[PDB]
Amino acid sequence: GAMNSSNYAELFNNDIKLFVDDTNVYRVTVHKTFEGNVATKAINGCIFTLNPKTGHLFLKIIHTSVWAGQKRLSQLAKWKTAEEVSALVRSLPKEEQPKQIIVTRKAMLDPLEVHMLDFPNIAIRPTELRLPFSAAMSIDKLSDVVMKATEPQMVLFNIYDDWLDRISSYTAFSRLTLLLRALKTNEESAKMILLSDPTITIKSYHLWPSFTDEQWITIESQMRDLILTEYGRKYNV
Amino acid sequence: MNTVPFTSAPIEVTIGIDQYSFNVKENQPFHGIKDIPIGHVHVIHFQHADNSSMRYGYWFDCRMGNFYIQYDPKDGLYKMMEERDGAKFENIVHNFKERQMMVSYPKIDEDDTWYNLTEFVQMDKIRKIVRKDENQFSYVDSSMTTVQENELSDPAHSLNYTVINFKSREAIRPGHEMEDFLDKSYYLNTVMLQGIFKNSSNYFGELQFAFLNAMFFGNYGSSLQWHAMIELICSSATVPKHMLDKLDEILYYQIKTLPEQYSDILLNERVWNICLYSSFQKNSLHNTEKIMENKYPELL
Repeated sequence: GAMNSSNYAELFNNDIKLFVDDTNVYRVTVHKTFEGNVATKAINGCIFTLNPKTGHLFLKIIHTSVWAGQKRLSQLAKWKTAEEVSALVRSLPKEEQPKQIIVTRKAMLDPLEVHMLDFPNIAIRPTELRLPFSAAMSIDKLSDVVMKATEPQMVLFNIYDDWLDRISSYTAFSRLTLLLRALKTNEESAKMILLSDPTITIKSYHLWPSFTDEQWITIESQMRDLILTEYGRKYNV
Repeated sequence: MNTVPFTSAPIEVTIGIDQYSFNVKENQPFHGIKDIPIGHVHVIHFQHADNSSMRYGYWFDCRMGNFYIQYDPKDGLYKMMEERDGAKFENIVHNFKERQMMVSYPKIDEDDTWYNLTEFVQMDKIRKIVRKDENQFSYVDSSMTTVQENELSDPAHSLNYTVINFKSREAIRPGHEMEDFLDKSYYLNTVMLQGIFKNSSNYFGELQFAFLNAMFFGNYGSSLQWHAMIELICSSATVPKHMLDKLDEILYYQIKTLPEQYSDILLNERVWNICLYSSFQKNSLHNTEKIMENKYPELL
C-alpha cells in the first residue's frame, strides 16, 4: 500500500526498506542552437537510493554517455533507474536485500516492478508523501562527485553523518527532510544558514557540519523559519 | 436444421438462444426450439423470473449429439441432457413439432450476426475451458470464476481461460524488460500464438467465447479475459496484417451486439482508449473505432 502520514513510522522499524528517487537521473540544460531552435544538453545525474533507518545511501552516478543515441530519454531514465536498482538488490547478500522499495514518483512503479520480477517477495510501493529528495544535488559533496564522474560509478555515503550516535532514525530522517526541504525551497538561504559560521566545519567523511546538539536546535529553527517565510511569499499569505 | 426439445417449463423463465430471447410462463406448454442452424456453436441460457441474479446456460453443437432441456426441481434449474436413443428422440421432436409447441430459431436471412460473433469458436476448445468431460455441452453462469481469478476456489467449476499477465516472467524476457513491456510483440507472437494457442484462430475463438460469456451471463472474469486479449494485440507493434483486419471485424460485431445499457460495466475505458488512440494499433481498427465513437462517445 501507499505510504503517507499515517504509516510514516513503519520507515524506522526493522524491516529493511529503501527509498528510490529518480528525479535527478536525467538532467538537462536547455539552450538555443545556431539556427535559433531549442536543444537540450544532458549532464551527469544520479539515482538516489536511501535506507531511512540506517542512513546508507547508494548513490548511482548516471554518466551522460548512457543517453547516447537513445530516444524518449525521460521514459528510458525510469527503466535505467529500475535496471540499476534491481542490480543493486542483486549485488546485496540475501540478508541485506530490502523487503520493500518505496518509489518517490508513481511513474517508477511499473518499471521497477518489471525489473524486480525475480524478487516476487519485495514489495514495490508508491508514496503520497512529498519527499524533498530532489534537493540531494544541493548537497555540495554529492553534487561534486556526480559532476566529476567520467564513467558510471556507485558511491556510498551515510546521509546522516554520525547523527545516529546520538538521535533516533525517526529524528535523523526528520532533520534530513527538513534540511532538504529548506534547500529545495530556497537553496541560497539554506546554504547560508548551514555554513555562515566558518568555525563549524564538515568532516572529510561527512556531508554536513559537525554541529553540537544545541547548534542543531538553532539550525533546525532557522530552517523552519526559512520554510514558512518562503511559503508566505509563494502564496501571498 | 436441428432441434432442442424441452420436457416442460415448470417455472417462469426468460429463455435465450444465441442473441435471441423469449419469455416463458410458469407451466406454459413449451417444448423447445426448432430450426437451429447446424454448423455453428450455440448457447441456450436462462434467467428465472424470480431471481434476476444468476443467468446460466449451456454451450453446445448439434452435430455432437441430441440435446434436450429438463427442469430439475431438486437443483431448481433447467438442465441440458443428452439423449443417446436416436429413435426415441426423433419421436419426441416430431411429435412436439406436429403439436407446434416449439419456437423457431428466428434467423433473418440477411443476418450474419451470430456467425460473426462465433466465427472462431469451437466446441472442442470450449470444453477445454469449461472442463466437464462426462458431458458434450458446457455449463456457464454469472458467478463462475476463472483460473487467474482463483490465483488471486473450487477448480471443477472454474473457467480455464489462458492466463495473460503483462508483468510476469512469461511476458518479459530477461534483459529486454523495457522493450517487451512496451512492445508486447514477443509475448503475443512467440509465447501465446506460436507457443500456447498455436494459431490466431484459437486465440480469436477464446477471445470471442470470453466476450459472449461476459455478455450473456455478466461473467466478470470473462470480461477481464476479453479485455486482456484485446490489449495484448493492441499493445504489440508487430501483428500479422491478417489478424488486425480480422480483429477489427471481430470487435465491431461485439460492440454492435452489446446491449447499450450495459456499456458501462462491460467496456473497460482504459483498455479501449489505449487500443483505439494510444496503442501501436490506433490506426488499424477503423470499423471498431467508428462504431465505438458513434455509439459510445461518452466512454471515450
